[PDB]
This record gives sequence, structure tokens and C-alpha cells, in this order.
Amino acid sequence: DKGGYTCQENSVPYQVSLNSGYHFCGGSLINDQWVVSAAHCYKSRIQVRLGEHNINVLEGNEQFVNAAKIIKHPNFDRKTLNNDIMLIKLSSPVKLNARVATVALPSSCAPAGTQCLISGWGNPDLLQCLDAPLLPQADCEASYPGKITDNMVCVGFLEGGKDSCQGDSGGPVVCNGELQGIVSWGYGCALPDNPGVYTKVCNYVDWIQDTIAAN
Amino acid sequence: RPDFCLEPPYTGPCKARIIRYFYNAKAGLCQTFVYGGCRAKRNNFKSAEDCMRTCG
Ligand SMILES: [Ca+2]
Repeated sequence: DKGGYTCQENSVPYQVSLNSGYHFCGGSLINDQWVVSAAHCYKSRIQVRLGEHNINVLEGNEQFVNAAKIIKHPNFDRKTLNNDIMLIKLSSPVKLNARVATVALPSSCAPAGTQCLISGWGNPDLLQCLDAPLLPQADCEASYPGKITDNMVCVGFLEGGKDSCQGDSGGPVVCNGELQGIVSWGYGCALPDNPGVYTKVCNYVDWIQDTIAAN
Repeated sequence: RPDFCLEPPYTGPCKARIIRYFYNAKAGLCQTFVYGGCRAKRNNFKSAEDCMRTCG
């Protein structure tokens, strides 16, 4: 397994599941009509499921809403994964409550060493959680020679053992109440010297705000 | 048949969970595997029919 623990039910209210017949990616609710996820999670038709804990059972607090507009970063590179970020506008606003809430965009870039919370159904039935720190760029660079750009950040452990895995992409990395990362890629999962790589959200706050205001 | 049909399925570095088809030589047929969402190799098909047509 990926080393996480089952999150306390609805303790990560901003977490969403992207579904096109089955769960294939995660995402984060940033306001009542928009979700942020990874660009490699793009699909022409996407249904967003909010308020989920067990994605295989109808629990009663879920909200199912179709994506109305899917906007990938204009500079996304499918090969290098640079700028792996995408915005999804929902068909209608969701009802915000205790199980369905938004997460704040970063005020600034969090420094290495900051402890964060990574969540996803990745490894799917129950939402998994993982407490892990942002790693220094130098360490990230050493683990993935020539593959890390300034729009990426490594989060995890160089000894491996704990990590996000397939099914987690697009999901949140929240540190001190702010969305600092988006699950993107890695070589394997929980492998030593190959911690997960995440889209560094603080580099896109203006793009996000500008895009939402215009759409 | 083409060499890429005999290669093991390639999940890739991305962490999405997308079900794709790949031709399994040992089994002599196309089965499903989890693709990560990026950098697909050739033994990766959106459908069994395309998988069997190409690697049958
Ligand atoms: Ca459910």
C-alpha cells in the first residue's frame, strides 16, 4: 500500500472525485463553482463528486455535478508535465456545508520543511490521507535529474515508504490551510529516492484568478 | 506480430487511474491495466477491438 491512513470521514471537505464512469482523478474545490485539478486528468466529459468518503456507496452527503467548462493551462506539456494544472467550472454552484467546503489558494510559496496533508482515493473506496513535508528543490532535483522545473515541488520522503499513487492525480497538497500542490507524477510510488512530484500552485494564483473572473 | 505487443503494460509516471487495454502474449489476448495518464507506450489501447486488431 501507499502508506497513508484513512482520513476521518469528511475531514477533507475540499476534496473531490473526478468521475467519467469510474473514479480516475482527484481535485480541489476552490470556490462554489470551480475545481482545480491536474491537466493530465483532462477528459471531454467529467462529473465532479463532492462530499465523498466511500466512493462506492451512496452515503447521503454527496453532490454530483457535471463539468461545464474544462480549461487546461495554456502552456501544459504532456511529455515534461510542466504546468500540469487545469480548472473546471461546474454546471451549477454547489451547496457549501460542513462536508463540502473550499480550500484557500496560497498567499505565497510555502518553504521546504512545511508539513502538509495529501489526500486521495489513490493507491479505491475510502479517502486516504498522508502527512508529509515539502522537500528542498535540491533534493527533488537530485532524485529526478533534469526533469524538475520551477513549477514543480517534491513532497514526501527520500527513504520512500509513503507517497501518493495512481488514482491520486489532481488531488490536493494542503499546508497550513492553503493549497500548495497538486498531485502530478513520480517514478513508481513510495520508492526510495523518488518522492512524488507536485504542481507548485503558488506560481499560478494570478492565472487561476484571472481565468475564473473571465469565465 | 509487432514487438511492442510483447512489451509489458506501461503505467507511466502520472498518477491518474485510467483503464486501458494491452495485449497479453502469455494469455494470447487483450486485458486491462491501469494507465497513469501520460507517456503511453504503444501496447496501450482505448478499446479491446483496437487492441486485438493491432496486436492479434
Ligand atoms: Ca459515497
